[PDB]
Formats: sequence, structure tokens, C-alpha cells
Amino acid sequence: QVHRFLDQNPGFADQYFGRKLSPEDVANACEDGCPEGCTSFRELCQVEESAALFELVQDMQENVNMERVVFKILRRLCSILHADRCSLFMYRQRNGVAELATRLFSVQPDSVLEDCLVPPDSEIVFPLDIGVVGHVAQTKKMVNVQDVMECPHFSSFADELTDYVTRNILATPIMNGKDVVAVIMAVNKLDGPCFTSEDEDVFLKYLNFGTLNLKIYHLSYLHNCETRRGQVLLWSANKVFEELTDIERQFHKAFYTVRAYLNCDRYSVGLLDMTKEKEFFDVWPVLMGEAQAYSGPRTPDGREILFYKVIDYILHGKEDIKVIPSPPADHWALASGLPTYVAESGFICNIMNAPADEMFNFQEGPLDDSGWIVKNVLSMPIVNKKEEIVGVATFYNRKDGKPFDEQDEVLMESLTQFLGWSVLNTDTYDKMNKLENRKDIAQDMVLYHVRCDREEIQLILPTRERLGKEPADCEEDELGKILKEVLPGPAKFDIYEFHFSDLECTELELVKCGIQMYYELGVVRKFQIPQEVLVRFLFSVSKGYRRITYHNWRHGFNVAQTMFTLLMTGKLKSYYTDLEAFAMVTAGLCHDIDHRGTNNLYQMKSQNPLAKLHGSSILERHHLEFGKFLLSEETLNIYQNLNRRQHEHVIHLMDIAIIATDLALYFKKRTMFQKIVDESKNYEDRKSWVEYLSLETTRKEIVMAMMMTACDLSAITKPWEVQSKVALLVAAEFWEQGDLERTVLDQQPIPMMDRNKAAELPKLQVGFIDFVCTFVYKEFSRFHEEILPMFDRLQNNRKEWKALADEYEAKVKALE
Amino acid sequence: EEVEKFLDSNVSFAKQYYNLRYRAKVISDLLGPREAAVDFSNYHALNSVEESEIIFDLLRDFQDNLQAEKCVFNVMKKLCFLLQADRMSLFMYRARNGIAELATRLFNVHKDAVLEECLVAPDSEIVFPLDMGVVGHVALSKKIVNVPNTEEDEHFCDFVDTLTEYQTKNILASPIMNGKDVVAIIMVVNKVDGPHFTENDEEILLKYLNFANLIMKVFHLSYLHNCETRRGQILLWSGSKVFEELTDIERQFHKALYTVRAFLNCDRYSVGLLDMTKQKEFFDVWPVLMGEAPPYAGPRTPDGREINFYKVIDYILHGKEDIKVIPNPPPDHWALVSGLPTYVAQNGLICNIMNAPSEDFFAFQKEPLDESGWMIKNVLSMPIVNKKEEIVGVATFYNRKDGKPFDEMDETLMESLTQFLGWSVLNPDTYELMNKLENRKDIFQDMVKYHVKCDNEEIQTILKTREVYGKEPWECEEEELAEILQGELPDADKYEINKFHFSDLPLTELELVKCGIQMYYELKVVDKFHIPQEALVRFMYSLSKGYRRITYHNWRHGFNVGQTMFSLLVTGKLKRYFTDLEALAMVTAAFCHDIDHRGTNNLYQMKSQNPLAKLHGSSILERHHLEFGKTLLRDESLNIFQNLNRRQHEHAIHMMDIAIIATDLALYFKKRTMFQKIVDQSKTYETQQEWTQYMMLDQTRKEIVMAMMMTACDLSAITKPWEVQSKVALLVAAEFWEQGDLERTVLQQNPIPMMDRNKADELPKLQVGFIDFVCTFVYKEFSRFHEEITPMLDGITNNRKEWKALADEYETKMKG
Amino acid sequence: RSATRVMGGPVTPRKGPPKFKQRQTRQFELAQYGI
Amino acid sequence: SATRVMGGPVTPRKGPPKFKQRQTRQFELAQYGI
Ligand SMILES: Nc1nc2c(ncn2[C@@H]2O[C@@H]3COP(=O)(O)O[C@H]3[C@H]2O)c(=O)[nH]1
Ligand SMILES: Nc1nc2c(ncn2[C@@H]2O[C@@H]3COP(=O)(O)O[C@H]3[C@H]2O)c(=O)[nH]1
Ligand SMILES: Nc1nc2c(ncn2[C@@H]2O[C@@H]3COP(=O)(O)O[C@H]3[C@H]2O)c(=O)[nH]1
Ligand SMILES: Nc1nc2c(ncn2[C@@H]2O[C@@H]3COP(=O)(O)O[C@H]3[C@H]2O)c(=O)[nH]1
Ligand SMILES: [Mg+2]
Ligand SMILES: [Mg+2]
Ligand SMILES: [Zn+2]
Repeated sequence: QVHRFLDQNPGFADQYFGRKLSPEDVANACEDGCPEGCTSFRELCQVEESAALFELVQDMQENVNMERVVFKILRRLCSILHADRCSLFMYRQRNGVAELATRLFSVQPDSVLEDCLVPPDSEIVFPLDIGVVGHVAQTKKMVNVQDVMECPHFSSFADELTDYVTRNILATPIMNGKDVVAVIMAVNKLDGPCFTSEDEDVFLKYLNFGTLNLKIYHLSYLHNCETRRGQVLLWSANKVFEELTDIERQFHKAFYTVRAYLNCDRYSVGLLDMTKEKEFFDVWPVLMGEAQAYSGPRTPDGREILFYKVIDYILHGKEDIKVIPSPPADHWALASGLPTYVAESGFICNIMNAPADEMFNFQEGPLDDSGWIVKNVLSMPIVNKKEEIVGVATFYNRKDGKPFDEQDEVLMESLTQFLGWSVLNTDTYDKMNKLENRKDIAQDMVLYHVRCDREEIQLILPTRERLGKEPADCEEDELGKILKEVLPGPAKFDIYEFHFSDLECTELELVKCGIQMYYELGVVRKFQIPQEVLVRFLFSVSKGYRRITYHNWRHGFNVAQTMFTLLMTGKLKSYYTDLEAFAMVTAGLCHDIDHRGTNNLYQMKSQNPLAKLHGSSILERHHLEFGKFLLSEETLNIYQNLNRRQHEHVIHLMDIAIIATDLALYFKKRTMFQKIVDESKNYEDRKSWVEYLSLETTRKEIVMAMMMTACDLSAITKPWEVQSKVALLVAAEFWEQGDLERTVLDQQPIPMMDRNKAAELPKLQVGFIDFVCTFVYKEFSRFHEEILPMFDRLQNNRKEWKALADEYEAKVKALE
Repeated sequence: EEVEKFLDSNVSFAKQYYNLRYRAKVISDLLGPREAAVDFSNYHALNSVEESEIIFDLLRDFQDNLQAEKCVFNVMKKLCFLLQADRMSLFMYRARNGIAELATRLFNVHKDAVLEECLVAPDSEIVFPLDMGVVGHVALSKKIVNVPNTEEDEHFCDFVDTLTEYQTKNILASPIMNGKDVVAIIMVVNKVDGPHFTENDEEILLKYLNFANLIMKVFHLSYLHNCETRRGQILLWSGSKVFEELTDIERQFHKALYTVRAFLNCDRYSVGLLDMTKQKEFFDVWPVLMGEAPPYAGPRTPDGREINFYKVIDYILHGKEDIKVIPNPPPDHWALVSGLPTYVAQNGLICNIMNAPSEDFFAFQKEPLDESGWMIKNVLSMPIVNKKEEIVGVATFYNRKDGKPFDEMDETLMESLTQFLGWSVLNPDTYELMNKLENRKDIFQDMVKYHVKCDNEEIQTILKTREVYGKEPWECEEEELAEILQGELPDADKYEINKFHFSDLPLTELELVKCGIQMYYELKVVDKFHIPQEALVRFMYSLSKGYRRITYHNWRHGFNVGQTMFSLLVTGKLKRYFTDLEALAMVTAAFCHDIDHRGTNNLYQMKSQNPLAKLHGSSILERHHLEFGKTLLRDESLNIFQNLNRRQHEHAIHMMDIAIIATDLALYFKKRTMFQKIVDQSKTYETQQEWTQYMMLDQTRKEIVMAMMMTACDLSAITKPWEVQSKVALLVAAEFWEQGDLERTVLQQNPIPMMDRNKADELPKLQVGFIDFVCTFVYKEFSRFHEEITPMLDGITNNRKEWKALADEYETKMKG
Repeated sequence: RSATRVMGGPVTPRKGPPKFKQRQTRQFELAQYGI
Repeated sequence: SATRVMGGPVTPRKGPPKFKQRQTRQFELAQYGI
């Protein structure tokens, strides 16, 4: 009524209101004596605002609800600023470009939450540069527009859509640590032509509480999103590192596991091919003209686009995950064409309001009987370390209903990025399978070229003539009758003597003599060894040995025969069971199996694959590995009619004996055998010593280890007419290695391995006798008095070699 | 002036006018910096005006730069004045190793205090367990606790009271709530005037706790969000460094921990790797059992192995980055001297240490370890778990950067990193496994190469250099080898080498080998490409040895196909379209097409799941023969292409690959209509010269023609005279019967009638069907292409007539 | 009904070819005898 | 200082140290051979 007079007289109004008003009030007003706080109404408005703000603070304290608290602030701010309405514009980031969408629109001092809350399907999303709301967010600074008609950045799209007119706009972003959360805006000043300076000063200061709510709401959203990202990376790593699997199994496990944190109604993963080039018989129809060249989409790597398998995850309603090999182009996931486009370009695609999209043919309506309509889509490529796309992951219909924002974009991108690097595990898995298959093929090729065939076994075991049947069909009694007639007797060749010579027998007779050795030990009967298998195994070992100068099949029977002689003629069997003797003689056969002709040192220097695989005792472990592999074959397994405990004991015994042949290992443990033989003199008689020694396991293993060494160097203990020739074979093999070292390794060989210093051989033999063979046979002769012929013969051979070295030394001095 | 009466008559209009034109101004003044206007020097009851001023003062502190410590301190002073108290304190809630703790942050807060006199440094905090104390009672109860008298309280303790020389009579506390998990506790120590704190004082506390909760909630959310972001970044970068490549555990753990050095936020940390040697070799354990050395007595892992930190990597971050790797660290090392990493390996428990020098269990250094005064205060040591629960390392994290002791958030952040590192041991485990597998494969490939290679003694059967010149083959000159070869090799005209009716029945395998070198000489590819004659002879003998001794697909079949190709290229004048190098590769391809044939077709390889089937997918044996042939040619001593150009070698290898892969029938059957068009083009062309010129350029036409030549040479047994075809068909039938028997024995599948041994009398009918099905099309079209191939067509027709007669005789016999 | 007077779609006042995010590539005496 | 503690954090009850347990609970042609 009289408002115009009061406006025309600001001084009178200030003076009148500054008067102290009576104790009487209007309505309640929480009058705890507050009529005169330097103004009649100042306390009344202070009390009302303090009470109103306190209620807002209580709302923030429990069950944080930004929409309601901001609504109350905006509703109160509408009366404060006299703006016809207020609004809230949330900030979102999609595809790397910022957008702003409405959450609370056209709030009035007499409005309610239901009439102001904007559902996600009714959002007016505003890019950063198509409105004043965009200009405020881009500048990160408040904007006060007195009249909007002349505003360069204004767009009438929103006010024409809602049938409204705007004249003055206030807006400021709600920053949170340099990041924009939202921008509250008030429009249409109802009282004045525009918004004054004091009106705007209130807008900044009164909005601190609204800033706090959005700061709390933003932090809670960020905290929850980062928590979910940490879980998916942790769960994916757990499933990826579970084992080595192909792409399909590894990707299926990871995506299925993290289905809880994704918050997507549906998502499908399509796997791309990796065939870089087609084979020739597929190129011929294209080049000749029988078929047309492929002209469809291609990867950035220049690869044909073909999803050979699409995995479908359905999380809305019922969980019925499907895997579709060779999916058709009519598949609901691939029909839209977005998974295709992502693979062509390698982009990250975020789609809001999918039915309104134009480039991608998204389905018009429901997909299945459940009436599920695709609304928001997010697709990214799965790229490995070599910058190649191996698949496309596409997520649909965020569970909350809001479009896929930046936080969801980085959550799924991290999952795909981690899984992309995990492709190296699949590539390693494929390579390992290829290596294993290639090794098995090579092993089979080894076995055939080494195993005795059907026609070769007839030389030792003729059954097609005596009986007319193949050996696999003859009974064991018949086979023994054939062998007993064919095999040489114990007296035909002196296999029982320390002076046995193998230079007057053919290789076939050596194999036969080997079979005779097993028969004399009695191991054929008690262990029920298949006689056909025994012959086949012995021939296979003979073929397994190479055709080199010294480390040939002949060395491997002489060591075996010497071990047989030691057990039976040296009477060292008293400490060993028949089974232990059975394994001990066999280790003599495989003592130098597949020896390449070069010592252990040459393997390391030449960097053979043997050196990398073993490291210590390179060749000795190689012989054990090859011998056990040869024994693992069914047709060559003499250790087949044995108990599991017995078979393991035989294998374990073979491991020590084979590796004990290494001279480096012998030199470090020969003192232990010196202690053991000294303990023999402590005892009274051999009977007591036999009883004590036959029970101790480590002591028996130590003696057997140097029993390998004694048999290994047994060639020296042979008579001089044999040692002289064998030493030449040993020297020739070492010269062959010496020539090899000079050729490829380009290293000067030692005088022992040098062909030029061949005249020094007698001196080297004497030094080697006085270094290694002296200890082994001296202690064994002291240990067992039956080994004395091995020691006397060595001394005679040392005397013969000493004379030759002296004669060579005299010739050199005479020449000098 | 009369309007003043109007305003007084209706004060509601005056209030509305003020709410219109002065409320914004008043709120702006209140929300300005300003200060509290309440007299804090008395204890009068708080008026609603004073209540509003206090509330506005608290809301003033609500800014973007929300310093939690300062803002809580102010409301603590306001609570002091409101509650009439003497002092209050605030304790943060920290979670050590499972057991929660309460540590002070704001202490001794009175109405006339400042932040500097109340803020508590991390080294001045008073940690409190949950069990003891009124504060511990508050946190456990999760509700407000009022203590009218400390003497009667059952949880009151005098530890701080003695420590601070203060006496507490009345304790009033309340835990700050952020959801359910407690964040801080604010408590009061005394009442200035009054027996205790009344219910009105309690109501004030919960009323004013809203601001404290809001300030504390923001701080807690920010800390949690930052910790989750750090965890996510740690996991992502660690995954990137793990999946960079496949390496050992030392290099892998180095990369991941060095990369996350910024996110870790630790001044120092060191990781010690445990040795994985579970079991020691026999020679290493002999002295222990023999008494030479005493057994191990030191710390032992839960798995039973000795604790041996063989390699420790330490990271120094407080000053200059000094990352160091210490192989075989001594116990004097700063990380292991305390014994905490040793203890963790013993047990396997996550350990958080606060004030390590004050600890007595471990001998932590109590002196500055660095020249700058760096001193160990907080330590966190955790295991690396591993998939098999076998601890592979111990990660120890030293002093935190901010100075606060390690809490549950840092425990979880490092726990995720250690769990991920323990999961990422499959890669180092696979790295060693793949290396060992590759070495074993190389060893066995060397074995097969030696077993198939012709040795130096066998080559003298052809290249008799020793009996002619006395030198080794590798020493003789090129001319000398030719003269020996010229005398030794057979004559092409005498043996009918370039004929279509060549029979290998009256020739030995060595003679067939000698024939092939003669074919190579006749093709004039030896002088043109300067092929080493010694390698050429050795290559053919190695092929002969590599060919298996199985019934049909033996070396004789390999030579006959090559003989057929040579006879084609020479007699049928099919070399006009092919270069000399192409002729050289084609004959070699024909010779090597069936190298190392197991004797079973492709179907048996798939059905039996042979390692060839797993490796090769489409053409099992044909790819294997190509692979083995290329491996044979790769050998230096067997390479006949060593003198070819890089382009020339690649062209020959590609052409050989085409031929050998096309040798199969499945590819031939599909790509045979193309051959029908090729001969049709020849007939369309007028004279042979233009057509020959066209073929001399076009490559896809030549390659298809070559495949037809291969599939015609492979089936060339059918076109040989009846005396030869009668025997070869029996060999083919015998091989198929062997494969059928193998199928029936191994796979329990009924063999097909072609492969059935029982249906041996149906062989003529099957041969007639095979002739009408496969060979007829090839030999009819080849005869049309070249008139010189007519004798081939005559041969197949006669053989088909004989087989038809035999089939008719068998049918007549079965008719009855 | 909604106060924004739009149903069934987050209507965008921008009409143009959509832009899609690029992938992040920010590295995110014994020796005498050969023994 | 306010808490009268200069050296380091102090605990009222001092016994043998306690350590957390490791987290493990969460994780015609066919006739012829072809
Ligand atoms: N009807 C109505 N329109 C608004 C409201 N708030 C903002 N707008 C309008 O939405 C528009 C978005 O872009 P502008 O900021 O340039 O200008 C704005 C205003 O014209 C509101 O509360 N009600
Ligand atoms: N100098 C010399 N060394 C030998 C002799 N006999 C064996 N060796 C060496 O001793 C080693 C042990 O047995 P090996 O056959 O494995 O290889 C042998 C050779 O290296 C020999 O008579 N003279
Ligand atoms: N001197 C002093 N002592 C306090 C303060 N706050 C808490 N305390 C004391 O620290 C103690 C912790 O255990 P109690 O809760 O049983 O009792 C408490 C009080 O006695 C403070 O601000 N100043
Ligand atoms: N039924 C039948 N098949 C043959 C005959 N000759 C060759 N084949 C088949 O044709 C194939 C040609 O390639 P292969 O030599 O590897 O194996 C051969 C055999 O499988 C034959 O005389 N009769
Ligand atoms: Mg050896
Ligand atoms: Mg073949
Ligand atoms: Zn063939």
C-alpha cells in the first residue's frame, strides 16, 4: 500500500526500523528478549535465519541428501534474492568434453521436491559453450548478467523449450579443489530491473552451505567410485594370475568376477581375430578371380574385422551369461555397429540417449521379452602392449539410470587397460604350448632313431626263424630258451675278470655280453624282467651311444663290465642287495650315454643349451636325464615289474651313481671314502664289517660313488697291451676337442688337449695316474684285498708310461 | 510522517518489508568475516541473540579451504564457553594391527587458548587402546558417556592425569559419527561451577556436535578418497610394470616397486627375497649326515626351508634417490639388523611398528642411520604371500612422509600391493619354465639332427676321397670332388632316369641316393648356383637316413616322387615355365615331401591327439615334413642353398613350402578346378610360344600348376607299368592295414574298409574307385596340357583296366 | 510431469558429429685336466 | 607441549607386541582317408 513512499525515503525507513521495538512480537519468533539488536527487526531475522540454517545443518549431519538440502537453500534463497525461480545445473564429463545437466529446475518459494527434481530422462544437458551456464563453468568464475538479450553466450533453447522468458541471470560454479561440481543459477529478478551488487554478495556468501553439501556429495561419489576401481583391479589381477589360459577363458573369468562393481544392466565383449596374413591357398581365389577381395571395415593395424566370439553378460533380471562362437551380424550387441566402429577407429565411445542416436542403428524398441531398451552405451577397445586391438568391450544401461560420466569412463577404461596388458600371459601360454608340442615331437624323433626296431632285435633274439612268431607274442619260457642257446656262456668271454678286453669282440657281442651280465646277477628271475624288453633296452643303449672315438658304446660296457667284475670278483656285493646291484650295473651302461665328445668345460664355454639347462655337472646330469627318459619308454622299461618303493629306490640310486662319475664331485668327497675305509681296520673281521656296512645307507652310497669312479678309470688298470691303445683313444678325443676349441672358440687349448704336443702324452698320463687313479685303487685295495690286481697293474702301467716320458724327455735334452 | 502510524498498526507489513529490503543486507553482514559479539568473559545464560551469533560464527568457518584442525578447534572453544568447562580434548581413531587405538590431536583446549598450544605433534600424541579408559569406553559403546564422578567410574584411569599433573572429576564425551565407523572422540575434563554436567549440558553437546561432525566428515571423506586413489594408481602402475615383459623375480619386483615410489609415501623401504631351494642335492647333504658339518639351527620358514635373504633391494627416498641392490646381504645390513624381516619370514604376519626405538622385541637402531639425522620411527613389514602360500619375500616400509604412524588405510594400501606382487610370481615362474623347455627342445633337436645327419664315415661310401686322394672330403678341392663324383655317379641314359617308367626295384638304397645327385647334376643347377658338392652328397644321404624305415612311406617312395618330378621337368618339357632355381627347389621339395612319415595319415593324428595335431592345425603331416626339411636344410653342413642370394633363398624356400604343403589331397581337391581353367587358357592361346611367355611371367598360375605337378608325382605309382604297380599297391595296402590295426588297438574305433585288414580282397575295387576319383582327373588334364605326358595317361588306363579285371574276378568269386 | 517440460530423453541443444575420447598412452692342477 | 610428551608416542599398557593376520579369506572323400 505505502511501499512506494518507503522506497522513496530510505533515510526515514532506516531511522524508523532502527528504533527499539516493544517487548511484544508478532508470532513466536523465539523471543528470548530480542527486540533491540541495534534494530527493531535485526534480531528477529537473525533468529529466523539461524534457526533455518541450523535445520539445514542437521539435515547434512545424517543421511546426506544433497537434492533436499540444496532445494531448501534455493527455496530460501529465492525469497532472499527475489528471483522468480532458482535452478541447479550439475557438472558431468563425457568423452572428454564437459556437459551440464539440470537436476533441480524452477524452484519457487512455494514449491516442493517432487515438482523440482529432474529425472535423468528429462535432463537439459548443456555443453560448455552454448549458454551462460556453459560460460560460467568454462570461466570457473561467477557471472552477473543484468540483461541477457545482449549476452553473447546466451542461448534461448532452454527457456523456449519450457515456455519461459529470462531477463537477468546470476550463476556461479561450485568448485571443489579446482574441480567444478555444479553451478547454481537464479533468474528473473522479480523486483528490480536486474541483480544489484548487494544481491550478488549474498549469493556468494549464502551459497557456502550449499557449497559444503555439494562438496560432501562430490567427495562421497568420488570416494565410492575410487573404491570400486580398486576392487576391479584387485579382482582382475587375482583371476588373471590364477593360471595360464587363452584369451577367451582369461577374459571371461575377469569380466564375470567384477560384475558386481560394474553397475551395468548388460555388457558384451567381442573378441577380434589375430590372423595377420592369409595362407597361399586362400589368396589364390582372390588373385585368380574366383572370389572377391574383402572390402569391409579394417583395424588401424590393417587387419580384417571379424568378431569370432562374443561373450554376453546379462545382469538385469536373470543371470544367463552366454558365449556365442562366430556370432552373426544380427546379434543384438553387434547390430548397433558401435562395437564395429570402435574396432575400426580405436576410440572410446560414450552414448547418451541411444534411441535418439543417428550414426549407429540402435534398436527402435525392446530387445527381449522383458522390454529392456538400450539408453546409455559405453564402448572401449582392449589393446595389448603392442598397440593392437584384440577385442571390444561394450557396456549398456548403467544401473543407476544416469548416463555414463567420467568416473564410470575411467573405471571401465582401467579394467580394459589392465586386461589388455594381460594378453601377454595368453601369448606366453600359446608359446609355451608350441614349445612343449615341438619338444615332444623331437623326443619322439629321438626315440625312433635310438630304440631298437622290429628287424634289428632279430640279430640277438631270432624268433621269426626258430619259432616263426614276432617276439611280442612268444612266451617268456620260449624266449629264455632262445637266449640261453644264443647268449655266450660265462666262460666264452672273461666277463668275471679284471683284465677283460673289448677289442676282440664285435659290438653285437658286447650287447650280448651285457645281457649275460644281467643273467649272472640273478636279477632277471627275481625281478621278473621281460626278457624281450631287456634285449630291446640293451640294444637301444648301444644305439644311444654315439660313434665317437673314445666315448662310444665300448666305453659304457667296459665301465659296466668292470662294475660287474667289482661286485662279483671283488666281493663288494656283500654290502649291496641284488636290487642295488641291478641298478648299479645299469648306471654303468648309461654312464656316458649320448656323450657329444666334449668335456663339461667346453659345454659352458661354447654356451650349449646343455649349459643353460643344468649349470653344474652339465653332461653327467644330461646322461642321467637321457637314460631315465630311455627307461621311461614302455618297450625299454626293465624297471617295470617292480614295486613303487623299489622303482623309486632304483631311480634314486641311478641318480647318485651317474652324477658321481663327475671327477669334480669325486675330488671333493674322496676324503669321506678315506674315512670309511679307515673304519674297516677298526673292526675285527670282515663278517662284522659286512654286517655294519650293509645297513648304513649314506656310507654305502659314498662307497658306491667312488665305485663309479674306479670303474670309470678302469682302463688304466687293464694290462699294458690294452691301456696303451685306450690311452690313444682318450688322447685322440681330447685332441678333437682341442681342434674344435681352436676353430670356433678361438682359444688356445691346454697342453693336455693340444694336438701339437702329442709327444707329451706319456708325461700327462703319469701325472694323471699320480693325481687321480692313485688314490682310488690304493684305498680299494686296502678296503678289499681282492682289488689288489687292479692296483698292481696300475703301478706297472705307471712304470711303462714313466719310461716313455723319460725317453721323450731324454730325446728333447739330446736335441737341445 | 503519518505513515509511521501505518507501519505500527500492522507490524506484519513491516516484517515483510524488512524481509524484502534488509534481510539480504543483514545476512551479508553476518556471513562476512566479522567476529563473535558474545561476551566470553562471563557465565551468563546464552540468549537467542547470543545463540544466533555463535551459530553464525560457526557457519562462518565453513569455507572451501576447510582446515579441519582449525575449525574443530574453534567449535571446541565455543563448547568450552557454552558448557562452562575447564578444558577439553579430541582423540583421533587410528587402527593398528587389528587392535584399534585412540591418539590425541587437540589437547588442553580452554577458552583462552590458541591452535599452537593445543595442536599435538605426531611424536606428542597419547595413543590409547580401546579396552582401557573412559574414551575407550566411549568408542566401544559408540554412544555418549557421561561421568558424574571419575572415582566411581570403572573405566577411569590416571595415566594421563599423572602424565599431565591434572585431576579430572567429571568426564563428558561423545564419539563423532561418520556412518558407523568412529572417526574422533571429543571429551570434557571438568566442570567449572557445578557438581557435574547436567542433561541440559548434554543436550548442548549433541546440538553443537553437528558442526564438528560436518567438519570431521569432510576431512575423513577427503582422506579416504585420496587413499583409494593412491591404491588404484599403485595397482595400475604395478600391473603395467609386471606386464611390460617376462623376466625373473628380481627384475620384476625392482620395476613395480620403483615405479610406485611416488604413491608409496615412505622415506625408505627395503625388500628381501627368500631363497626357494627346498631340497639340497645328495652331495651337499652328505657332510651333514656324516658329521663333517653341523645341521642348520637358525630361523626356518613355515614351509620348512631355511630363511636365507639371498638378495635385498633397498630404496632411499628422504634425500637423494639411492636405490641399491645388495647380493647376499650380511646381517649387519640396516634392513635386516633389526630382525623384523627375519621374524616376518618365520611367521608371516603383517607388522606395524609405532616408535620402533622404544620397542624391545626387535633391536631397532636408536641412533641416526643417515648423516642428516634420519632416524627410524615407524616401520611396516609384510610378506609377499605367493600363490602357494610360500613366502618369497618380505617388504618393509619405513618412516612415513607426513610423520604420522602407519594406520589401517596405509596397511590396506600396502596390503593390496603386496598381494598383487605375490600374485605376480607366475610370470617369473613361467620365465624359468619356458627357458628350460626351450633349452630341452634345442638339445633334443640337436640329437635328432645328429641322428639323421650323415656322419664323416658314411659319406665315404659315395665321395671316396680317402681311397683316391687320402684327404677328408672337407679338404679336397671342388674340382677333385667333381672328378670322384663323375666316376662314381650312374649314367642317366643307362638307368632311364628321365623316363616315365623308371623302376627302383633292382636298385639299392645307396644307388638311389647316388641317382639323386646325378639328377641334380643333369638339371645343371650345381654349376649355376655353385652348390657345394660335398654338402649336396651329404644332404641326400641325410634325407635317406631321415626317411623312416616304415613299409610304404620310406626313402624309396621319397626318391620315386622326386624321380617323377625330374622326369616331368625333363621329358614332358614342363621346365619351359620354370626357372632353374624353381626347378632346383621343386625337385628338393619332391624329395622332402614325405620326410619322417610316421606311417599314419592326418586323421589318425587328429584322433590320437598326437603332438603334431596340437602344433599343426590344418595339414598335420604335410607341415611337419616341410618343417623337418627346412630344419635339415638349415644345417650348415647340409645346406645346399648356402651359395644362393637372399632373394634367391627366400624364393626357393617359399616355393618349397607351397609344394610340400600342397602335397596333400584335401588342398588339391578344392584347388583343382583352377587347373581346369589354366589348361583351358593354354588351349585358347594359339601357339605354344605366347602361352609359354604368359606362364613365364604369371606367378599364381605357375604355383597352381606346381601343386598339380606335386599331386601327380605323389600318385605316380599308379601310372607305372603293371609289374611295378602291382607291388607298390600291396605296400600301400599293407601300410593302411597297419594304420587300421593301430586305430583298432589304440582308439577303439572301427577302421574304414579301405584301411581294414580283414577286407584285403576288396583292394582292386578300392584302387578302381581311387583311380576314377583322383588320378584320372590329374593325368587326363596333364596329357591335354602337354602331349609328352601321354604315356602317363596310357599307364593309368592300363592299370585301371587290370584292377577292374581283378575286381570283376573277385565279384564273380563272391557271387556264390 | 516434469517442470523442465521434456520427457523420454536428455535433449541436447548441440547438433553435430559426436566426439569420442582418445585412448590414454601415457605408460599408465685341476684346471690342467679340464676340471 | 600440551601433552607434556616430547620424545615419542606413549602407550599406557606395554606388553608383547601384537601383529595382524595375513589376509587370505577374500581371495566318398571320407572313405579314401580324407
Ligand atoms: N523456466 C526456467 N528457465 C531457466 C531456469 N534457470 C535457467 N533457465 C534457463 O536455462 C537456460 C540455460 O542456458 P543460460 O544459462 O544461457 O540461460 C538459462 C536460462 O535462460 C529456471 O529456473 N526456470
Ligand atoms: N688324462 C686322462 N683323462 C681320463 C682318462 N680316462 C678318463 N679320463 C678322464 O676322466 C674322466 C671321467 O670319465 P669320462 O668318460 O666322463 O671323461 C673322462 C675323461 O675326461 C685317461 O686315461 N687319461
Ligand atoms: N591434563 C589433561 N588431561 C586430559 C585431557 N583430556 C583427557 N584427559 C585425560 O586423559 C585421560 C584418558 O583416559 P580417561 O578417559 O579415563 O580420562 C582422561 C582424562 O583424565 C585434557 O585435555 N587435559
Ligand atoms: N586308396 C589308395 N590311396 C593311395 C594310393 N597311392 C597313394 N595313395 C594315397 O595318396 C596319397 C598321396 O600323398 P601320401 O603319399 O602322403 O599318401 C598317399 C596315400 O594316402 C593307392 O594306390 N590307393
Ligand atoms: Mg662322463
Ligand atoms: Mg604326404
Ligand atoms: Zn607321398
